[PDB]
Amino acid sequence: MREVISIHVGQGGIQVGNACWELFCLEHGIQPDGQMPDAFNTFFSETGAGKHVPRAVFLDLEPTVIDEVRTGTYRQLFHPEQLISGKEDAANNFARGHYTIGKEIVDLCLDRIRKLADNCTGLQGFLVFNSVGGGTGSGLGSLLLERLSVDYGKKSKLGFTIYPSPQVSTAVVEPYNSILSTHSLLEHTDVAVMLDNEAIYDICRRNLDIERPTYTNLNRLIAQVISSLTASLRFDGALNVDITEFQTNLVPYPRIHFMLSSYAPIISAEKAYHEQLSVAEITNSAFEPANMMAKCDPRHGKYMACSMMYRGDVVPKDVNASIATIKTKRTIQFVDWCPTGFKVGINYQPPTVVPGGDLAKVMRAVCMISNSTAIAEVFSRLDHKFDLMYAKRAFVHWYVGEGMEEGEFSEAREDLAALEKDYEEVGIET
Amino acid sequence: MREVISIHVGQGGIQVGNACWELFCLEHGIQPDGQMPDAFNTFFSETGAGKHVPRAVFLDLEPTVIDEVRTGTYRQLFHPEQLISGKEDAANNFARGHYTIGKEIVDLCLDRIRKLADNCTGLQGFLVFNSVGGGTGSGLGSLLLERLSVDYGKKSKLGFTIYPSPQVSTAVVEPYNSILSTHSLLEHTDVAVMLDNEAIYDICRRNLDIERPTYTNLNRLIAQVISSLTASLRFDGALNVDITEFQTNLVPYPRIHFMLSSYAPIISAEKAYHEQLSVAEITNSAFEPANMMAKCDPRHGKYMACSMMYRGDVVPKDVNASIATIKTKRTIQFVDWCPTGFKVGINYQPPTVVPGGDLAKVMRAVCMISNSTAIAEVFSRLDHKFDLMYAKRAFVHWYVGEGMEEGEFSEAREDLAALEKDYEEVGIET
Amino acid sequence: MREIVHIQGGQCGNQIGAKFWEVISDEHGIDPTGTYHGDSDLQLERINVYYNEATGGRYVPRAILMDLEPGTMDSVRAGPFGQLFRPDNFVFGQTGAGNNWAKGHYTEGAELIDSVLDVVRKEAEGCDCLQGFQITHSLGGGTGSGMGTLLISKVREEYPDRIMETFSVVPSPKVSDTVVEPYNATLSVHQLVENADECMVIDNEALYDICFRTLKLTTPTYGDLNHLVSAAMSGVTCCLRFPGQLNSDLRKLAVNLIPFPRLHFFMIGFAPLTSRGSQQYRALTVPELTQQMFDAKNMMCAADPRHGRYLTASALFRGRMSTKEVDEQMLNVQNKNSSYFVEWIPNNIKSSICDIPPKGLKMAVTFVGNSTAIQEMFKRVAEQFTAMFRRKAFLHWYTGEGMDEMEFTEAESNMNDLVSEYQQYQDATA
Amino acid sequence: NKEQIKQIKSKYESCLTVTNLQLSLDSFKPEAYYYLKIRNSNGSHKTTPQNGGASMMFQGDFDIYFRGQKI
Ligand SMILES: Nc1nc2c(ncn2[C@@H]2O[C@H](COP(=O)(O)OP(=O)(O)OP(=O)(O)O)[C@@H](O)[C@H]2O)c(=O)[nH]1
Ligand SMILES: Nc1nc2c(ncn2[C@@H]2O[C@H](COP(=O)(O)OP(=O)(O)OP(=O)(O)O)[C@@H](O)[C@H]2O)c(=O)[nH]1
Ligand SMILES: Nc1nc2c(ncn2[C@@H]2O[C@H](COP(=O)(O)OP(=O)(O)O)[C@@H](O)[C@H]2O)c(=O)[nH]1
Ligand SMILES: [Mg+2]
Ligand SMILES: [Mg+2]
Repeated sequence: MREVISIHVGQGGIQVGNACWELFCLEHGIQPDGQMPDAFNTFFSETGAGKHVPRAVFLDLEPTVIDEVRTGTYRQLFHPEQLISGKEDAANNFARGHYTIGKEIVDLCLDRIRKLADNCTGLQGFLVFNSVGGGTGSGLGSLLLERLSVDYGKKSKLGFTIYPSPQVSTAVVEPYNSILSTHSLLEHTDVAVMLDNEAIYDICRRNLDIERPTYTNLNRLIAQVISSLTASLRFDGALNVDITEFQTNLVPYPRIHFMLSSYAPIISAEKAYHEQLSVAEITNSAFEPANMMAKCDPRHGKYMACSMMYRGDVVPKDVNASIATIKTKRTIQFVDWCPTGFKVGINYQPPTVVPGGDLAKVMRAVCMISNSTAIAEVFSRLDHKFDLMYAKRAFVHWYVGEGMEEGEFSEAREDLAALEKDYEEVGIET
Repeated sequence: MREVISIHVGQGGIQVGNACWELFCLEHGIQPDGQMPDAFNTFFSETGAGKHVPRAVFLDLEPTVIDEVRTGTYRQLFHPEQLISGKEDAANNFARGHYTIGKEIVDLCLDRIRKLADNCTGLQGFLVFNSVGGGTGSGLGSLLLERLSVDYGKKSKLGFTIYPSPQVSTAVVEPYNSILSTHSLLEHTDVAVMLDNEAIYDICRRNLDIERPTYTNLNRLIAQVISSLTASLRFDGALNVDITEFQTNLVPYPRIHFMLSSYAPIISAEKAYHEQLSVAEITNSAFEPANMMAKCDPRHGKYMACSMMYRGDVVPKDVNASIATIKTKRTIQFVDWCPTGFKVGINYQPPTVVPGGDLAKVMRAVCMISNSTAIAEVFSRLDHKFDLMYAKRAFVHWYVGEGMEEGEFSEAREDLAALEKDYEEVGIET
Repeated sequence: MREIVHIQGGQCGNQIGAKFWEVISDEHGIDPTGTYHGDSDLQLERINVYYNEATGGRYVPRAILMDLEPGTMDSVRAGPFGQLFRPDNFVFGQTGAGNNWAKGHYTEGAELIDSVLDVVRKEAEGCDCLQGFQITHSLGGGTGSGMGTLLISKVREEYPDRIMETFSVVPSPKVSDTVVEPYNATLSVHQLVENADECMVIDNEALYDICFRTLKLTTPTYGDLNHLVSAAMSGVTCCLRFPGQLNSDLRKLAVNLIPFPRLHFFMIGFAPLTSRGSQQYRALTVPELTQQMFDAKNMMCAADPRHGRYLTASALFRGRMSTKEVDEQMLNVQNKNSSYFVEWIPNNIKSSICDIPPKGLKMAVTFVGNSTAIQEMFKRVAEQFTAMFRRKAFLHWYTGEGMDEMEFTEAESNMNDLVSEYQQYQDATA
Repeated sequence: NKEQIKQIKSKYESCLTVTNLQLSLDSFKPEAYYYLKIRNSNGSHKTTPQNGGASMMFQGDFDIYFRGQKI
């Protein structure tokens, strides 16, 4: 009687949704056709006899990815008319997907959301995935969040956004729409998790020893993180954690809800079994700055609160004996007004392996969600990138001619300045 | 619950580490694959099911030797990512491996050291092996010792350095980096053992009757000495000795910790069994000046303290009856302020034989570690060699252009002069 | 009633106890499983002296085993009669002292001793009527000679009226196994005189001499020395566990053998001792026992008893024999040797008879004599100490752990004062 | 400045500030410039070069941080 609905918008969102939906189907024993040859209820729904239907909706204005989905092996799984598709792409223009073509599509998506919500009885909250540096992704994510915040109100929404890397970039105009989308979801999303690609590339290179990774390898790690986060809702555990038990433990103030994640262990089968993978060493590896899932240095800032999930055969006393060691270290310092900052969850189900993938099978794993003061650097560098081109009003004509006003750029800049001032104000000791 | 970590840096260090690691695996019954077909815990660690992993790390900037290790029969034994390798060799230049390329590698080695140390609970100390007359060996050994002395503090470190022979030499510039490395480890290492190649060549020629020895024959004898030194930690004995029980017995003063070793018996199977190998004759052979493992004459100086280990079926009364005979002899004289100078250890496990090697199987053996005043001759001759070329500033441009200052050569000379004065000051009677 | 507890420390003390408890168990017919299988009724009447009672009818010694390293107690457990010791009484550290007195008395021994004092207090508070404590330790080691002597002071501070025994092995200059023996011997003798009610010195050199000359066995081992020491230890308290003509507890010996409170250093010896081949030739008679009892070579110390005069003497005869013969022989051994007995105290020999002989022997004698000849051992120990200290050799190891040279000077002065005032009574005349 | 001082004080056991360096040599080359290189195990400072004279005065404050040997 506990449910959650995941929203996938944009090319990156759909490509990570595919990645998480192989993993969930594999973890619950459901074949790609949707047929089994009481834990499924969190992500799926029973049709009365036979197949299961995911509680997910796919959105995009550009039809190529959806058409690829509707012809692959998973054509029989998803309901045919929840893969909403458009005709014309926003083409990396934020104003297009927020004012011009997204408005005519958003009504169908909201109707689908209502039709899925009326089925659930114990709706925990929503999940949303969107790559921020694109037109349709950021614009439609903003519009959907704004509609949901007023249609439903206090229901919790979680956002797994992928911000651009510090120096590596695929587009040339992504700072503009990244800043605008951050403006939009700052006052509209309860949790936002950092996911830039460069850090995960470094993780793959160093640990998985892959020298030529593709997007699928990144999306599989993200899917594993999602599964670790939501395992506690569908498996028995000695110390459970619910989604609604987050803003009471990780969010000191309503404005501050951007945090960065990490995962451990990450290791290949060729050298995994030569070492014992004790809980102490994995919880040490999870706190290593080089294993952050976002390219930010935690040594440059304080910690505010750490929520970290275990799964497997871990015993609570071993967890406490390792939290003490971390509190001992002099290179990790917490904020003054937080004496204890750890929330611990323990689950029994070990992580599942996907055949043909990178990760091996292990009995212990740890996933941490940590809120730290050091996150302000990404905001500062994105702001610096934005200012350089906004000084000469470059690329603005592509946005003014799509219905957006001239002054809309300035207030996003002011909100980022306010956020950066707030992060500095919080981190000073009393 | 007693552990020790061995560090191997440089070509000579790795080639003697290979020699000691066949011997340990053979002595504890572990196959080259790492699988057995409670004494192992000193050198190894249990992985939970099956194989054992050595508590050793291999370092080198030049990849050939490590690549040879990773393809031999012992490819499955060592953990794949503790064989740290560089790309560019230091090329016998000390300044390179201390200032230019060693700094970028030393961080990974220190991370590996931490990851190995957190596993141990009763860490006795560190062992380090390095041939002194090379760039990467001496430079990285100096840098690692300097980092460890501050990261851990009072933990004991033992250095099995191989100084150049009096006249036989392979390089032409090895006095410079030998003097600099002696400067570095004078104030940073608790024990240093002399190991020059010429004395061991003479030992092989006279006793083993080999007229064409190679480096492997030398390294096997060194490995046997190491095994004899560390046997007392992993086998039952009537009179045990620990590593921490050395600076209280062999080191009269903090500056004086260079001592020279000897081993007995050394004999081949073709003529070993014709003689009884009594304890008296082996302990007489161990004190013979021609059987010193370093080319120094003990008849030219006083003794300060002698620590000598037995293993096999030796009885303490026979040991005492032989110490008395040595005290009787007029050709061996101890220093005035030391009435008794012998520390005796007895162990039950006989030395193990390596198949296809030189040494035969015997029931009694003796290994002595003796600190004597005569060691100053090697310092004096190395100093004389250094001065000849430093008078004209030859080969200095190869060091000044690698970041080292001009005055760094002089202070090593001053420290050697201080050490030589100290050795003369200690040896005079009251 | 009037029972005592056993406390041992260090490797030497643990090895002594490992044979002392075997001898006691064999005397009382206790199997290595703790089950009584004796023949005589008297074997169980006074078993509360050394053994406690637990459920299931088995017996457990009230011994406390302490060391700064776990190896020796992990080895004694696997030996015969090793299962009798209660696992709770095993207390050990993870570091060791390395034969350094300062480490085993100031830095490491101070923190650990609380746990062992807890179990010591548990054992003493519970027992019916306390008689006292007996201590076995070696003065040639660091952890033993430090922690044992500090524990002596701690016990004396809490039980000032009980009696305290110490069986102390002092390092002889003939058979020397440690170079730093004089320092921790001299430091320990300083504290031992202030707190121990009785002290009994034992030397390895005298044990080897006895084994080689009287028993005439070819290859002595530590097992034979331990067996002799164990027989001597058991002989002292025999009449406290068995009926006899003249019972004499430890306090009665304390009254009669210590003239002045600072003169309580005895040397002991056991009779009869015969070779295997001559055990049929000899006939056991009181004259034969008493002639071997006062023999100079039979003393457990290298000190020559005809180099001084006895202040007093004691003998503990075992077996059933006539008292008239014992008294007349004691008178005869004192009339024929009037030159070696001090003249201002007449009738200075104490005798006692116990009707229960050792298992396998019909008569036995334990000799405890307070003589002025013991000065020679302290003289040579102080001679070596002052030969080594004048150059401040090995002093930095001790001074690096909070100790200073002033405590060395005070210890030397007090030891020399003891030496002088012990011989003061040798030249005293009436 | 307070955070930099705190990081310095966390890494080092002491500081020596050297000022007013006066060089006197038995012979100067009148045409040569001289500088002082002040070094320990943790780093080195350099003075500005000055022309050779019977006494040279190097101005500057040289903070030398220690972690062990005070040479
Ligand atoms: N982690 C990850 N990021 C992706 C992936 N695909 C695209 N991105 C990121 O998405 C950003 C651009 O947005 P996209 O998702 O590609 O395109 P969009 O969101 O659909 O917006 P449009 O361009 O209007 O179609 C790029 O900067 C990429 O970094 C992916 O498969 N994995
Ligand atoms: N005993 C012994 N000494 C060796 C061995 N190999 C090299 N050496 C000594 O090492 C000295 C030179 O240093 P190397 O170890 O060969 O080279 P390195 O330490 O790696 O330094 P680089 O030249 O920079 O690579 C020579 O003078 C040799 O005497 C060996 O196998 N056994
Ligand atoms: N009788 C006897 N003496 C021993 C034995 N083992 C060691 N010793 C003596 O103890 C001395 C060393 O003491 P040590 O082991 O260092 O004591 P620790 O420092 O407390 O461990 C040596 O001189 C030996 O003569 C043994 O099994 N029996
Ligand atoms: Mg697209
Ligand atoms: Mg090399």
